Amino acid sequence: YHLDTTAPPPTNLSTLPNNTLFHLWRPRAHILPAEGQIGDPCAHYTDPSTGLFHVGFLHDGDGIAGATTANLATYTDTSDNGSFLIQPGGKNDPVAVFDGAVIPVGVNNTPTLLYTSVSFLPIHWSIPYTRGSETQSLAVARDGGRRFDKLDQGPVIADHPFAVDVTAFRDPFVFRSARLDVLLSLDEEVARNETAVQQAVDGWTEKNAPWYVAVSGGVHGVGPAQFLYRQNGGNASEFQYWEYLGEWWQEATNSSWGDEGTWAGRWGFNFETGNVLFLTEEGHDPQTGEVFVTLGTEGSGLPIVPQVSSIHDMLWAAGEVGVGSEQEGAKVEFSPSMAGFLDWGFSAYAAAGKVLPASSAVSKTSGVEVDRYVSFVWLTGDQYEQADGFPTAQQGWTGSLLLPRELKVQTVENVVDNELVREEGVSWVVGESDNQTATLRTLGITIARETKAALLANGSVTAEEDRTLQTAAVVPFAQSPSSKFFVLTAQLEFPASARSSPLQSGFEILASELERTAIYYQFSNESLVVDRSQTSAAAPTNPGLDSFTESGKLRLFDVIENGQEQVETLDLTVVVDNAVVEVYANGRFALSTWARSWYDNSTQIRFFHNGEGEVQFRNVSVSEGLYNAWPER
Repeated sequence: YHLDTTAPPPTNLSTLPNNTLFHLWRPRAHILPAEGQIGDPCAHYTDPSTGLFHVGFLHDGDGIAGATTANLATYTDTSDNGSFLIQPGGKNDPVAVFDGAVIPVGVNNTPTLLYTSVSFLPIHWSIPYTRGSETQSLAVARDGGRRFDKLDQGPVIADHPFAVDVTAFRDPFVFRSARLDVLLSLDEEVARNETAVQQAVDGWTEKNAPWYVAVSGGVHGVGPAQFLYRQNGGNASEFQYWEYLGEWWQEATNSSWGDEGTWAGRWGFNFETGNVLFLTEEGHDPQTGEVFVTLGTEGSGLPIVPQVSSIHDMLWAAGEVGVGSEQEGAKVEFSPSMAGFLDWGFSAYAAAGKVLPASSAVSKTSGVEVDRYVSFVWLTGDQYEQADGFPTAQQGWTGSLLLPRELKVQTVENVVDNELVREEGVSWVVGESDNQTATLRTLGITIARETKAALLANGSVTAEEDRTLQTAAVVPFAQSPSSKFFVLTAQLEFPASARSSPLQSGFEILASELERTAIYYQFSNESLVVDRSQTSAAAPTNPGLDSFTESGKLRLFDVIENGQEQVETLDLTVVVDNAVVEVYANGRFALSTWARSWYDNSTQIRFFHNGEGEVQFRNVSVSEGLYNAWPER
């Protein structure tokens, strides 16, 4: 048998020769290794010397591999044979190398990696923690960052907090903060009043501020948490000793944001890959930005099945930092005011981002004058290794990162101040209001501009005529793409009467007679849904190809656009990069998943409406082709 994707798939894909399915579902514009599997992205940094942006990710469970870009569009591997930067087998990491982050100017004034060095396995929140399993070690970049050499000494943080029964102690993330420096330098009482505090913040200078470190995990019998450290005594030149500032953020076991965990999953049993951001309405600022945190939480249904995390939520939260309460606890504490999802995809997790300086070679070329925060989300290829026999040897690779995303403070103006806005435990805060119309503030999520530009650069453009649907129907576009590489954009406008309706409106993509993937909005539970029940003709006999429904919550607010009140427009941008499908909505929503369609002919796109209520499609268009993200492979 020789692969022919115009003919029915074999009953069992797992019987095919290795690498047979290599190109079938592989993306062309996404970050992934030349072959093999990719894990958590990590260790990103803008090299001060060259201005180039370095990207990192775990690879084949045998270390951290890397790549570089000068425009945040195309990438180049640091080296061949896996492009590894650092691998296990040292004295601090005899068993494995986990996530880490980089300080651009560290030891010997060069990029310094602070990563989790592993000495014992297994490690899981649902079983006893082996003392010394995870420590934080140092490594220094060499040969242009094409390699990270471990410093010849033991870990700089050789143990978890004293006598604390941690569930996990890994994934160090480094950052600077004016608010934290101020809170820790001022008296405990002068740091009580925000007035005095804000004054010191104004004169704060980053150039010589100390580095903070957030380590993720939890505490057995108590709950997930983030452990905060900082260069000892706040000395920017101290890289050896890191004073522990306490559990700056913790939540009770498996508790969740809001009374019914509706908008931000659950805090779960353990916190992973914590990122600390300082956002503004334009980008990233450690002096004036609001505190935002992205993280993955590990969850489980009851009863618990030891060593299995059934749920992997990719969350985000915003809030404020204050000096600790009257206790012998953390010196500073993070208090969430709102929380949500960075990506609602089941397989989306372990986001690892970094500040991308306006001084970066990337930003100078594109002309960006402000500092940005770019986040890279992981899309596990095999349901976190819980897949029911996915044909891995046949594919020859596993997983991918999602498109680079710019994170900032997004505002939604002219929102009618009603129940929809006032709900408790939500993903937004009321910026201002007169009880009639308010401005909302939330986490903004968009494809990094350079990447979005590159995606449409040389693509053929085919627009569709505005259309309205009232009766149930599936209407094929006038001209569908003939490949599985395209960007679909569209705006859906709904009448107020649709909120209380069983309405479902959207599109069907990657479709033919034997396959289809449905993407639609639903008011019943205010969610964007990706129905993959009919996505792959090969899925029925290969359970390895997950087909369950994916979905995310997205509320469309009542707003005033032209003196008239209308239900907010649903602005979609679906990027299909072969099987990798990313659904973006209103600059504040993202849902990614795998759509492993089989036939070459399944490229049809159709308008979809279930006859419940009515929808108005406008500015619908398709850009086909995308682009090659790895020109030199």
